[PDB]
Amino acid sequence: KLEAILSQEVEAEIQALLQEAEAKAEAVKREAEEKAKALLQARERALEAQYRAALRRAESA
Amino acid sequence: NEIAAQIARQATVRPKEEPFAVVFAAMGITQRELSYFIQEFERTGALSRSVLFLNKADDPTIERILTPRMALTVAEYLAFEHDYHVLVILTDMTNYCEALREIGAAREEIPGRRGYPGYMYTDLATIYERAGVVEGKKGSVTQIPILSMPDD
Repeated sequence: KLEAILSQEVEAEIQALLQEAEAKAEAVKREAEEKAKALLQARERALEAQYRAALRRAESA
Repeated sequence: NEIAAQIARQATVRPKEEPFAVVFAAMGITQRELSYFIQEFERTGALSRSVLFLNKADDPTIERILTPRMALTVAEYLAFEHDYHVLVILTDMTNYCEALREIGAAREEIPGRRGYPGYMYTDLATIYERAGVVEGKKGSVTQIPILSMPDD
């Protein structure tokens, strides 16, 4: 019967929204993980420089 | 002088079969500047591959005149007898000139333009002539002289 159609039409949009709102909750997690990697990959590299310099200095000394 | 000191710390001759050395000569500098240059060469380990000549403002004027000649002779020795690529950094040629000019008067010469010694260009030529590839082509003498504009 019609109306039960209208109620089978909402419980459908209200999964579309809940599908859209948990396909961003990953996108946030992806870009946050792809951030942290790069926020620690540059840091890894920095310590080498700050250490490559410090030991050379200590060789010369 | 910051640029001159930075080049002294950093300069190299990227893949050369020849060893590299720096000769750093400062003329008519303050005690503060001398202490700074010393500390810089010692701390960085730039001193290991450098000969440093420091002439103070209150050192004899004749010692200032001899400074660039001590520096160039050391460079030519290292380059020719040891086959090294040597980089010579001379600061400041204008201060060297102020001392050479200072004595020209006591020497009895008629002054030239701007009060300078009449011989300005043929003394200065004795310093700029001393550079280039050395015999054997294993070494060379390169110069980076600092020329400050008096009154800009």
